[PDB]
Amino acid sequence: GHMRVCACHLCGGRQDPDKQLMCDECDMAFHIYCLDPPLSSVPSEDEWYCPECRN
Ligand SMILES: [Zn+2]
Ligand SMILES: [Zn+2]
Repeated sequence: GHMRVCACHLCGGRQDPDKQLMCDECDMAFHIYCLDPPLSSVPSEDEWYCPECRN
């Protein structure tokens, strides 16, 4: 298989993969700290929808 780049949609960085969430609709990655407002911790739950897709 191939590796996806998964850069943060907001900042363009790949740092702190442990602090990134992937949107289960649009498949884009986000740092929790790049969201406006930021999420404080990576939720233990494996489902997540970005601000665009949740609405
Ligand atoms: Zn970011
Ligand atoms: Zn999304």
